Amino acid sequence: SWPICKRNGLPVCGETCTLGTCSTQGCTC
Repeated sequence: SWPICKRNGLPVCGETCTLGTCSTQGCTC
């Protein structure tokens, strides 16, 4: 959910991607 990041559609990643991709491996903006 760019900018916000979400794995299964929930606030679990706790991060904000600014390049169209979460900093982690498994989450989806």
